[PDB]
Amino acid sequence: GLMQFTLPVRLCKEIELFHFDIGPFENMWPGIFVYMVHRSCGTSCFELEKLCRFIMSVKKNYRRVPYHNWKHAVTVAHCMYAILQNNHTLFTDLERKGLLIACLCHDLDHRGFSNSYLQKFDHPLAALYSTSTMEQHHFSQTVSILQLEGHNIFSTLSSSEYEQVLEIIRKAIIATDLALYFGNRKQLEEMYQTGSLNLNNQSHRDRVIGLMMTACDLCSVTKLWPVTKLTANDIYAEFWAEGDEMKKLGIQPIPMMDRDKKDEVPQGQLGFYNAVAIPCYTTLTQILPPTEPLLKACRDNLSQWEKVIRGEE
Ligand SMILES: CN1Cc2c([nH]c3c(Cl)ccc(O)c23)C1=O
Ligand SMILES: [Mg+2]
Ligand SMILES: [Zn+2]
Repeated sequence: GLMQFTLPVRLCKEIELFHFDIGPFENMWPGIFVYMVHRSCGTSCFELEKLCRFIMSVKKNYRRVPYHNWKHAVTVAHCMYAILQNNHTLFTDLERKGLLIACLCHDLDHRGFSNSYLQKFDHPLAALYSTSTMEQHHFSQTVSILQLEGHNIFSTLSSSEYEQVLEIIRKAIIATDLALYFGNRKQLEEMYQTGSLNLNNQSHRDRVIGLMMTACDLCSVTKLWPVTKLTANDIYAEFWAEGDEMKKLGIQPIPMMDRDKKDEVPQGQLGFYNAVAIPCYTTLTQILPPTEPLLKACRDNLSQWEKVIRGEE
């Protein structure tokens, strides 16, 4: 009960900032997640024995892929932690519990391939889940791990609170399907602008939590330029592997995914910042003003990609 996780001074201070990098020491990442749960939720939210067993089973079920790996899971959970801490009174006890777990689990058992590649391959998962293919798999994997003996971190919730938190986690993980982000944000934009946005309306909260999930999932674009630039290499390593597998199916990949067309990456990054990232953090900043630093950091990185294109780096 009286056992707190503490971090070294530099981490204890920087972990509170949106642009925190969790570092190259993998063995510190579980401790960083428990620290965030304890400050975001309470030291009582989870039995520490069960939480530690849950974390380590989640870690084991992430693969050794360049980007969609255990470091991504903890990075996305940290961004959610920073949003929740800067918006203290907007979220319920159940939501703070559910969303940190949702972020840690959101890419469980990812193979480094898009929903599109699974469908063109004719992967069994594409027959089981016709849309949000990987995301329905990630939620399925989450439920499987929660049902391992000694892994049910929610066991002390009432029956209805248990059902509520599993439903928060399901919607949160489905929302990480970028195909669903475009319509979700358009609707949030209209609701904000016509002044109909109402956070006591459950359908409205769902939408806002979905946008938070997109914002945390993309948070690699909100780091200091050296982190953003080095993470983009990991992202493109999966894209080019997927491109290679498209060529093996006799399909020319989009140029972004073709490792023979690396010169076109910086222009591809600009489209992504302008079509996805900037609009995502703009709507997020409008709805939750204290998340402005994510939008500012994203604009700074857009400007760094413009310099890469102009040949200034
Ligand atoms: C963090 N992110 C994810 C992502 C980046 N760039 C992308 C492009 Cl060009 C197309 C489709 C994507 O899902 C992405 C990136 O840096
Ligand atoms: Mg995903
Ligand atoms: Zn992700």
